[PDB]
Amino acid sequence: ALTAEQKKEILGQYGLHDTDTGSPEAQVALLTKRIQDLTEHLKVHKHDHHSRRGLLLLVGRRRRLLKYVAQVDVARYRSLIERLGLRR
Amino acid sequence: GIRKYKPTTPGRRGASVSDFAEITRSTPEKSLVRPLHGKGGRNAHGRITTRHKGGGHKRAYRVIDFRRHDKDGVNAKVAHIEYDPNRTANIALLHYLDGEKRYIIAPQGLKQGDVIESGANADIKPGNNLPLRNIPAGTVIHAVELRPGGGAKLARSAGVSIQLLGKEGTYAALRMPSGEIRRVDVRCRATVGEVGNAEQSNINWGKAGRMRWKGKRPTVRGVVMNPVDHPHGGGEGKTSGGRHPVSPWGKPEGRTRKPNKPSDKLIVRRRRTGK
Amino acid sequence: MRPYEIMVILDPTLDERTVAPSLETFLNVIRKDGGTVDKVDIWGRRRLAYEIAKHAEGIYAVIDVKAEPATVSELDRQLNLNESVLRTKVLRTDKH
Amino acid sequence: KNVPHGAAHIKSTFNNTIVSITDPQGNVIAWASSGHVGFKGSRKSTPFAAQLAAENAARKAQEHGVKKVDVFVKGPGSGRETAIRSLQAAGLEVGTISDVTPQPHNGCRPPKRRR
Amino acid sequence: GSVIKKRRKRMSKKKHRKLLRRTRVQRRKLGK
Amino acid sequence: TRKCVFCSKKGQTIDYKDTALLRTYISERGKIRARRVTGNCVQHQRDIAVAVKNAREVALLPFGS
RNA sequence: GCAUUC
RNA sequence: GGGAGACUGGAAUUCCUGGUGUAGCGGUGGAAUGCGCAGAUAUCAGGAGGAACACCGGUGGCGAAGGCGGGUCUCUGGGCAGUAACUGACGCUGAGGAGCGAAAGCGUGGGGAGCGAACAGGAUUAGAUACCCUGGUAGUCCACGCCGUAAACGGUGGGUACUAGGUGUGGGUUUCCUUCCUUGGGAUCCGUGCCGUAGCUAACGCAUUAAGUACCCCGCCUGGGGAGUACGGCCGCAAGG
Ligand SMILES: [Mg+2]
Ligand SMILES: [Mg+2]
Ligand SMILES: [Mg+2]
Ligand SMILES: [Mg+2]
Ligand SMILES: [Mg+2]
Ligand SMILES: [Mg+2]
Ligand SMILES: [Mg+2]
Ligand SMILES: [Mg+2]
Ligand SMILES: [Mg+2]
Ligand SMILES: [Mg+2]
Ligand SMILES: [Mg+2]
Ligand SMILES: [Mg+2]
Ligand SMILES: [Mg+2]
Ligand SMILES: [Mg+2]
Ligand SMILES: [Mg+2]
Ligand SMILES: [Mg+2]
Ligand SMILES: [Mg+2]
Ligand SMILES: [Mg+2]
Ligand SMILES: [Mg+2]
Ligand SMILES: [Mg+2]
Ligand SMILES: [Mg+2]
Ligand SMILES: [Mg+2]
Ligand SMILES: [Mg+2]
Ligand SMILES: [Mg+2]
Ligand SMILES: [Mg+2]
Ligand SMILES: [Mg+2]
Ligand SMILES: [Mg+2]
Ligand SMILES: [Mg+2]
Ligand SMILES: [Mg+2]
Ligand SMILES: [Mg+2]
Ligand SMILES: [Mg+2]
Ligand SMILES: [Mg+2]
Ligand SMILES: [Zn+2]
Repeated sequence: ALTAEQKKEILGQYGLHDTDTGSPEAQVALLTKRIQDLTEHLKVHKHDHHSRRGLLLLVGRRRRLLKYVAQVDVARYRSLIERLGLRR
Repeated sequence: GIRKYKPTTPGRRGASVSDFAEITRSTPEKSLVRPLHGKGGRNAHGRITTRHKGGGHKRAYRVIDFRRHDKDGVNAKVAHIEYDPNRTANIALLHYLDGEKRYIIAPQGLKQGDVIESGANADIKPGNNLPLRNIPAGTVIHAVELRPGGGAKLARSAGVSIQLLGKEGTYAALRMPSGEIRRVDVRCRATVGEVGNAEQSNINWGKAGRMRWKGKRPTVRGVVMNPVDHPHGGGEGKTSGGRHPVSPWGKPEGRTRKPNKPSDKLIVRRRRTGK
Repeated sequence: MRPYEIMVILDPTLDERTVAPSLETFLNVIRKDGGTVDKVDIWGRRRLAYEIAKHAEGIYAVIDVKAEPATVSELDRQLNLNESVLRTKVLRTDKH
Repeated sequence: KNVPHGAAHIKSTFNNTIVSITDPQGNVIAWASSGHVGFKGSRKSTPFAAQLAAENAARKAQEHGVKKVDVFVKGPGSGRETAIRSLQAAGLEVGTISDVTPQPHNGCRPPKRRR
Repeated sequence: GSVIKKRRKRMSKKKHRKLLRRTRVQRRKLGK
Repeated sequence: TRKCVFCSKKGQTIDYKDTALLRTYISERGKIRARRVTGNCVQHQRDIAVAVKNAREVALLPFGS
């Protein structure tokens, strides 16, 4: 899980305004962190299938949020992809 | 690990080779190398006394430290892990803070840059060598002396290890890789850990020629010789030998440990067969 | 840095006057590592509810430390390698 | 040999009863079993057969001078009370009755159910 | 429902498995 | 049925140190008493049971006296 | 304990 | 007791070593094979080793399902309530597809105490390829793969709204009665049980955790056998799916 500190840092960079925690950009950035860290975990624990199911749920959520951003404003979509290092 | 070959040829199908992953340097220490030459299984009389030997790749001897007794307190760092032709285990080059360089059997998990120490005060960490007296019971050890000062003799092959079962008086009880339980003097030295390269046993050599590279000559079965050559020899067509199995010199298949050896007093029980 | 409470049972053949020094050295690992060693309560010789390593009694010590997980696991490993330590028990003393 | 005070170990199972009299140090001084009192087969699991076995061991213990005994009973048989009574009647004092049937804390798999 | 229904299927399956046992090597040699 | 003494405002903390507290909740056979007998709530019964098990391992309590 | 069939 | 890794605890079974000590032990409905008399069983002490975790422990908790219970530590997934700070329909379902998926089984390497297909004897019987007894190998355990089935069941697909109540129990909030004792009582949110209306059902029964009243999407059925078989194909080391 992300601590308050790590969350504040991520939100300060990707939130569209101060106090913003709900925008897709903020959420996708929080999801990306969580996913990275959980990927690191699953490199060590290959057989932790239950936590990997949690990973797949986070992946699915991020995909849908990104699909929303592309539907609303493709420019914010491309900015978000490149700024996070995502492929798609 | 093990790397499996692709079946591009009949000779390579099924064969595998070590991945040599732990190996850090490809060349030995010049100052620790001595010459070696093939014997072909022949003794001082020039007679073959061990059959099926000869024709293998030329190899050089790396001087291995099996005593590790004149460096108590002088720490060393693992400089390299490298391949040794003369044994199944890999070897680790140690740089002592003395500036002395020595080779030791590489224990399991020992990586480049690790710090190794010797003597009574040493930590119980893989590669550390200390008297059994100072090694707590239950630990896994290798390269154990039989007599104090005699040099490591037991548990030296890749992947093997000895379990120190307990201490009573002057003796420690050890379980050998074979499973036999035997007593040794607590003054005898041992190295903490298992021996590395434990995957080597899984290698499929694949073809006759690769054993020839390793110096093994073909083994002819007794039953296909003539009576003059072997007790199993003779008979029209295929036979099972025509008598109870014996060596080429007629000895039957039985126990061959000499009765009433002095070491019988140190052996608690022999290995179990067919467990 | 997490709070940890460590219970140690030491050889009854030891003397209690020398117990406290020997634990303090064993605890330096933490102080060199950046954590704190607060309280080293040493209970006296008590009767064990059952024999441990042929001992009917032993010396109980409770050590409260704040340190990194890695450093406390290093401490425990050294403790269990020491001949005079019979049994250790580390408990994380904070929510979850 | 002589020993004033001892222990009686009584193992009563669904097939037999085995009483052994011992020093406090655990060395057996006398023993008797339902087969030793001449019962064979299923007859040796009855409480009457436990009575005779306890009596016979008690007599053999009096020979070695045992006066008072603490009894340790185990097993699920029907010759436990009978055996305590027969020890008393054969002239032994019974101090403590303690039950020490070995109970696993979830250990070895029991043999399969009979049907 | 009635176990009768299960019993009918049971028999057919069992006989098929037994047939597969008896023909195992034949099916390999004829499938090559 | 009876109330859970640990839910009260006076309720003592449950620690594997406290041999005398834990003695209340083990039988003379040394066995952990059923919650239906003790009146503890589910959460505090778990605490007691775990505390007892830890106490046994550090030999502050017996394995079946 | 054992007790198939019409 | 959601998952994963590491270390570790005690009881018990078995074996080993050594006391004490004999002639029985073991097993059944009743016996016999069996183990003993070359020193068993029993009892005491020490040692080895593997597997499962008594009490707590429940028609209780957690998990999508399969499932999950000795302790500790490390890493990690989900859920619920309160507050409305934030985004502003971003929702639901999902043909194909992908992943997970009890037990048995399969591959390679370890381990193997107990249990135990096959396999031996003994007994029972007309026979006894069984039930019962004595033994006993794969396997059961671990590491990494494969397999992809179960009455994998609530024999009840997922989402949402509505439609008398009563009464247990698990996890939160809150108001009153006040000792402020607190299983005091109320309200409220989220689980999990039992009983019961209306309504539904061939009946049995279900009944706010629907099998009721409705809307959205998927899967599936179309008399019993032949047959979840043949052929073809795909997947699998094989079994086979
Ligand atoms: Mg010469
Ligand atoms: Mg040869
Ligand atoms: Mg080599
Ligand atoms: Mg080979
Ligand atoms: Mg040959
Ligand atoms: Mg010839
Ligand atoms: Mg000849
Ligand atoms: Mg011929
Ligand atoms: Mg061999
Ligand atoms: Mg708690
Ligand atoms: Mg007929
Ligand atoms: Mg594992
Ligand atoms: Mg004996
Ligand atoms: Mg015995
Ligand atoms: Mg879907
Ligand atoms: Mg589908
Ligand atoms: Mg399995
Ligand atoms: Mg097979
Ligand atoms: Mg297998
Ligand atoms: Mg195997
Ligand atoms: Mg059987
Ligand atoms: Mg799979
Ligand atoms: Mg199916
Ligand atoms: Mg199920
Ligand atoms: Mg179904
Ligand atoms: Mg529905
Ligand atoms: Mg409810
Ligand atoms: Mg109802
Ligand atoms: Mg219906
Ligand atoms: Mg059909
Ligand atoms: Mg088919
Ligand atoms: Mg086909
Ligand atoms: Zn409570």
